[PDB]
Amino acid sequence: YCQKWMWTCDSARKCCEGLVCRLWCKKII
Repeated sequence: YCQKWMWTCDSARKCCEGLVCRLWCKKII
């Protein structure tokens, strides 16, 4: 499964919905 909340995230990895792939899967609007 994609990167969950508070997970890692490269320059453009594959995170889950509701998350931002800015270094780390930031769970915020």
